[PDB]
Amino acid sequence: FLGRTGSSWFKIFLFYLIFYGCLAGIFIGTIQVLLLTLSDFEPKYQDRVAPPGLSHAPYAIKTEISFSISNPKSYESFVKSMHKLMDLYNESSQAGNSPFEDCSDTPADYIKRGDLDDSQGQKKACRFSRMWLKNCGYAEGKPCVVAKLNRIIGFYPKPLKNTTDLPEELQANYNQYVLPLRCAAREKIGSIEYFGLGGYAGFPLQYYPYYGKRLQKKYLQPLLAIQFTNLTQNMELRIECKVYGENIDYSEKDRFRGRFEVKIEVKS
Amino acid sequence: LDELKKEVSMDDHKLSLDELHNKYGTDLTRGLTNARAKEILARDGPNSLTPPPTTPEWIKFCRQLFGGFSILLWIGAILCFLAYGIQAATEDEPANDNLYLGVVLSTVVIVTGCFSYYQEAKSSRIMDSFKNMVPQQALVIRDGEKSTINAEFVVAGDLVEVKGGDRIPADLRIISAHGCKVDNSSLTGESEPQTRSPEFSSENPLETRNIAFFSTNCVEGTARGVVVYTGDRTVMGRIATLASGLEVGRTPIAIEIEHFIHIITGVAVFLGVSFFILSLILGYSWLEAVIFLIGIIVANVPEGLLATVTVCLTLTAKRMARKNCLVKNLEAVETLGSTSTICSDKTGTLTQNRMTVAHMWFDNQIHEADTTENQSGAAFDKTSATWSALSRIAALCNRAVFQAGQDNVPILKRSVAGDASESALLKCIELCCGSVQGMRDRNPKIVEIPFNSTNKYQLSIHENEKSSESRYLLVMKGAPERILDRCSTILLNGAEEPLKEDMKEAFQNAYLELGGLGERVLGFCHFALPEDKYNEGYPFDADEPNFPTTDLCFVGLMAMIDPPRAAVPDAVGKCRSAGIKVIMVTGDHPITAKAIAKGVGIISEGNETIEDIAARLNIPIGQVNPRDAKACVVHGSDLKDLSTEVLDDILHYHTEIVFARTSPQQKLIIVEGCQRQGAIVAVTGDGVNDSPALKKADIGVAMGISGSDVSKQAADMILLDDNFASIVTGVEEGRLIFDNLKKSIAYTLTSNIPEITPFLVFIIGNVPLPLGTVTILCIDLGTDMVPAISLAYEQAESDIMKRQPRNPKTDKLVNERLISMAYGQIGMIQALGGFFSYFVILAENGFLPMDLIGKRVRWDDRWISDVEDSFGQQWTYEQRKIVEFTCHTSFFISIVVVQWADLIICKTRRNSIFQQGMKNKILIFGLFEETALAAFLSYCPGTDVALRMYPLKPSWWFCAFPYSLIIFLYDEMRRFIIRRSPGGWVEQETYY
Amino acid sequence: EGPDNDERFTYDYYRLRVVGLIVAAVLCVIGIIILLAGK
Ligand SMILES: *[C@@H]1O[C@H](CO)[C@@H](O[C@@H]2O[C@H](CO)[C@@H](O)[C@H](O)[C@H]2NC(C)=O)[C@H](O)[C@H]1NC(C)=O
Ligand SMILES: CC(C)CCC[C@@H](C)[C@H]1CC[C@H]2[C@@H]3CC=C4C[C@@H](O)CC[C@]4(C)[C@H]3CC[C@]12C
Ligand SMILES: *[C@@H]1O[C@H](CO)[C@@H](O)[C@H](O)[C@H]1NC(C)=O
Ligand SMILES: [K+]
Ligand SMILES: [Mg+2]
Ligand SMILES: [Tl+]
Ligand SMILES: [Tl+]
Repeated sequence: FLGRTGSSWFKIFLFYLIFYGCLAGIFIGTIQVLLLTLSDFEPKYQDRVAPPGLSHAPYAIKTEISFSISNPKSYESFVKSMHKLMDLYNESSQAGNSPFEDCSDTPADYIKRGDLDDSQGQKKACRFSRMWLKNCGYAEGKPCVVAKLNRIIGFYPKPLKNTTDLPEELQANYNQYVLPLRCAAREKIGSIEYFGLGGYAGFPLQYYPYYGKRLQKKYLQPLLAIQFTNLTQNMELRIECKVYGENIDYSEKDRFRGRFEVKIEVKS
Repeated sequence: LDELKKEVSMDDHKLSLDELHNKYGTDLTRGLTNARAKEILARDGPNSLTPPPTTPEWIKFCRQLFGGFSILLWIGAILCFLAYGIQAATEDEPANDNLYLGVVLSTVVIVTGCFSYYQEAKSSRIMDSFKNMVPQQALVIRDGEKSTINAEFVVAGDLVEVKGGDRIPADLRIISAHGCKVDNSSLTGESEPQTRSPEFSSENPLETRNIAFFSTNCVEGTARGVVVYTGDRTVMGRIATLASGLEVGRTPIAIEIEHFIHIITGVAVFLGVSFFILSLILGYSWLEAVIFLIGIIVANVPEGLLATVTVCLTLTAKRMARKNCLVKNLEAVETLGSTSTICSDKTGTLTQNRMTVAHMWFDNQIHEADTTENQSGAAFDKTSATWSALSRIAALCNRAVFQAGQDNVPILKRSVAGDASESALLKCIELCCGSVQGMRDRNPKIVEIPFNSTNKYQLSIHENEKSSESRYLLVMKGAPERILDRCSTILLNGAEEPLKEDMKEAFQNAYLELGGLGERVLGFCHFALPEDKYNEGYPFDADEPNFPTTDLCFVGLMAMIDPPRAAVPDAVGKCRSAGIKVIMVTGDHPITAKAIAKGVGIISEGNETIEDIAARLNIPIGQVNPRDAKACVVHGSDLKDLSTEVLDDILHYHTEIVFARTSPQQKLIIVEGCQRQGAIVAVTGDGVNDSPALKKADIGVAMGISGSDVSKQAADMILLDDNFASIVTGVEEGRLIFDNLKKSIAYTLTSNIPEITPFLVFIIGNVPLPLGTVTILCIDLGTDMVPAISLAYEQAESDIMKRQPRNPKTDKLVNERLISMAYGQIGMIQALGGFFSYFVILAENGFLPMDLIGKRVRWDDRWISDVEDSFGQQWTYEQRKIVEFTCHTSFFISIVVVQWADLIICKTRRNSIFQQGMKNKILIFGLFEETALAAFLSYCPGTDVALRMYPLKPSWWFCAFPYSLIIFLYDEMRRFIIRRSPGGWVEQETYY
Repeated sequence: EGPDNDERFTYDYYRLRVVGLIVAAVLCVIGIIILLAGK
């Protein structure tokens, strides 16, 4: 033929069949032992998610949400993702004492449901009403963005203490139980309005620590609705929403490390 | 074009002096007119040689920039700029990826260009050396007056004059001469002075006395002649053009390189476009379809391989430089290993090029002297009183002297003023009797008759050094038979005795044997003149026989020859044991050529020519079956009337071939004949008459000390110490580097698979990219470099000089067996070890292997800063990318770890590491430096930006260890099978 | 610890780099030693 005879062509096939078969069987074996060394409830390493990311619902083309108020299908793209998220926070999804629980309607302290063990059933998560998100189809004019803190197993988000000076200096400082979120731009051509649990501009600490998908399915993380009823129009406004805390940090590279990058433009 | 120049020349030495003048419109006495000479100048053109048109270095460099790998790397470099252009227009990408990767790849092409350019070097100044043989000026007779003119202004027809010490300015017809002798070594390779006279003495113009040639010099006397040829039209000017004009051609090693380039280029374009369409079918945007292709290019092309080859060659050439063997062309480092036929000059190559005493006949006994340079033999006789009598004649009846200031150099190497035979005798006595000058001071010469054409003897009368005599001793030497007709007694073991027919017959026997050995034989005799008949003041007349020259006492015979170099016989046998055919090709006479052939082992004992059979059986040569003769001796005059097909039959039908009295073109023809049969041929030589053959040879080797400038220009290799044993070393080195290149190539190729497979699974699996493009270049250009080079220092696995020369048609540098092992077996195991570490990193950070399938869509989505892992955690864009790049880093390090084992297995093709050992210090160096480089690239701060290399946790380093070990075991088991059964299965499938 | 389990999300990449570079250097020196056993 090309290389060899039929007899040789066969033998080279019988070899590579057994050979690659063995190699596949060995590869699988090493994957088995790897998995055997891992927990079902907690990942081996968590230093790469460490400082929590802050992500929002409006799917930004490039950290930007520009549209026209005087146009219907101009914002119907951002309403798709906005709906996708809030559709999960339905009351019909949170039914019965299992696996949900009614928690303080005001920001409270942490809740420990034991260890990362299966020695108990599904760890009961705090309910969250999308109805706590006042004012927010969504904002056809002047968007109503929804913030979110990235989930990390066993992470206890710790707010800053009012020992020294603060950006939003001491205003509504629920020091003990709220992780604040203050959006900014100089360039003050807007109108910041925050909505959340208990009416505070933060995340209620009663939703922590997260016990993971395996130990807490259907779990709901707290949301923080933000509305920009800015009196300006037809210009790119670089708005940055920042979260503050002891366990919260940022990076010049990762522009989502505990903060937002939104470029709103109501070009109408 | 040069087929005309490969033919024997035609001449006009047969014409009379007068007749020759009519042909050139010339005067025998007055010479040309100033006006007629200038007319002929403009007519024929200058008496000069024009160098052939060369290829500029520009085109030579750029021709390498387009050879398979460079072509693919160019397509990659441009395709980078393509994707970059498409980006800069569509979505403003502030990145530098495609732009920088395009710059990097273009640089890789340029630098790789320098390496191949350095390897494909051609240092040739043939025509320049020939031009150096034309004198600046010549002496001509114009308008009846002699004047010096620019030699280029010399034309056919003018009257030229030459004298001892000057170069022949052009081909001349001798019309007048006085004691003129010439050095025709340019045409023959033999430096013994040849007389020139107006008389025609041979039909063959290269042998007649009435022609003098350009490229030669007058050694003594004076001559006048008419110019018959000028410039390019001279006999050796044509040889110049032939030699300088010959197409170089591709080396065996070069052909091998291009061959695997085709193979690897083939699989590259195959998988390249095979997966380019496979991606579009899967619905991949052309934006991405090209990005994957660039990666495929980088994965398939072994970026550092061609440069490795060059470095391995260079390092092998450095070792040979350290044995006095200079390599002018890097590729010639290997040709000697692939050589199946050596065509060797005799004089100054196989031989020392110096008349040396070989045997002596005295006391009715043949004695042998030591002919070797360094005198590696033993003594023959010292005791016999006869010896001292013969020794005295050899010293006394000798007019040769050592040049001043030689006392530092060895006797046999020092320059001597005199003819070759007298120098030989001088050096013979000086060696075994001490200072000859002393013997010539103790015995003052009073009268002598120098060797005469008519007398055929030379005699001398000396004052006997003996005090009790202080009388007159007569000594003489000459033609053995002439000396015999002048002897009455023979000095036997001390005492004289009558010359009976018995001893006279033993003389003839001794004389015939020595002459049969191709040796020049001389007779020696002396006579103690009677005291009473010769007073202490008796005057001797040299002009008229004033003393007896008959009834003298015969002392002995001495024989001499230009002997082989000490190492030559043994080197010839070694070449022949390695299955290399050795042919002699010489301008010298057949009797001498044949005798040295037997001396060095070109013709082995018992082997006969058709002429030998005929003489032994006493029958006509036509009655001899030529197939009964494995040896042959072909004279150039017969070679001339043979067609190439008939030359091919001679080459095919004889194992032991001697081509004697060959011209320079004839040497070229013999070389081409050998090549025509498909053989790789080496030429060894030292003369300008070797230049065409040396050029045409696959590898030409010139002698460094004895070699002429031309020969060393025409060669690929120079033996700087004239050590012929270096050929044996060269062939051995050549074979070793050929095997080691295979090892180094397999090693380099093996790591291509773990660079290809990640890109494929990226498409077919939709998982995060396991390894990056930059990461690949860190391997092929970084870590693999020193290890790959180090394989060039591997010792032989067996006695390589015991095997036959490779068949260049069947035995390739890269074959299917190499690809099967490197791509199909070992590289495949490396790929898995890479993937394993990849799955380990991701799974330990929260992304278990199961959830990875079909996630790249969301993984690469820059706007999703919340991807969910297996444990329900959310990752931003840059966070997961850090883990991904950490995966690139550990996959990279996994390659390094699996290359550890590969380096050790590529060490040997057959033998076990437990047999070959770990005595390669460069290899071990490679292991340490490779690992140091990898660690540095991972842990050095800032490398995460420039190369996207991230720090690895200690446990990460050990992921591929079980795969590294399986490689070592697998290959060790496999080679154990090879050795345990030379049959073929494992052998014919995987044996590189 | 409980709410004070910050060490769980921390890794000393600084020490690892220091050690990694020490090792790389020493492997580089060791290599020179073995190579220079004859040049
Ligand atoms: C989650 O809540 C949303 C609230 O808008 C539900 O949307 C409803 O969709 C139905 C049918 O398309 C409409 O008739 C209603 O007007 C919507 N709102 C309400 C309050 O009922 C959505 O269907 C819910 N999703 C799930 C899975 O239950
Ligand atoms: C990533 C995976 C799926 C690709 C696997 C590719 C396999 C099938 C390839 C890789 C190397 C290949 C072999 C390389 C060498 C030879 C020897 C030659 O004389 C005949 C073909 C043969 C035997 C090839 C057959 C196919 C082969 C085994
Ligand atoms: C939000 O909606 C409420 C009614 O639910 C209305 O009273 C109020 O004006 C709205 N706020 C703004 C800022 O438009
Ligand atoms: K050559
Ligand atoms: Mg010679
Ligand atoms: Tl490569
Ligand atoms: Tl490679």
